[PDB]
Formats: sequence, C-alpha cells, structure tokens
Amino acid sequence: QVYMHRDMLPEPRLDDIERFRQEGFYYTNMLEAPPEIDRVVQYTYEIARL
Amino acid sequence: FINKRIVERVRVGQILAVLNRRFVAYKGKMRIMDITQSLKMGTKLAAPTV
Repeated sequence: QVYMHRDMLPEPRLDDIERFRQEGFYYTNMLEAPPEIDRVVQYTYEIARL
Repeated sequence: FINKRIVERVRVGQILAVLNRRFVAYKGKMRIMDITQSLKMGTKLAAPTV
C-alpha cells in the first residue's frame, strides 16, 4: 500500500511561540486509513507502456 | 528500324519540350536511415499486436 500523492508540507499559524512549543507538532508520510476506491487509479506495467 | 525516338532533328522552340517528367525530392533537413538490421529476437514492443 504505497501510493503517490501531491500533498504539501504543513505550515502552522504560529500566533504564539510558547503555546506552539508546549504542544507537539510534526508531519508524517504514513497515513491513517487507505484511500477510497474511486480516488485511486491502478497502474500496471502493461498500461504504462501503452 | 528501332521504333524508338533516339535522335530527332528538332527546332529550338522544342528544345525544352521534354520537361514532362514529374519528380519528388526530400528537403535538406530529412534523414533516410536503415532499419532492417534492427530485427532481433530479444526485442519487445510497447503496444503488442494482435
């Protein structure tokens, strides 16, 4: 279950330095649940040569 | 007797009357390559035939 997507790196609002520092913010490329059927297209070797 | 117009005494009005042969010619940018030496068994094609 290795996909390719166009997602951006998150940039927080940073309205306070100390409040943002007390919480823990980070970003992954590992997602929670896999995407739906109608939003993924399947690619083979054969359809890529075509 | 040959029945072939080899030598004809013609006037100078019809010296350029033989210009009736159509010709086609390629431009100076085109290339004409040899492809019949590229027929080997271990070569696959991207979109397969019937």
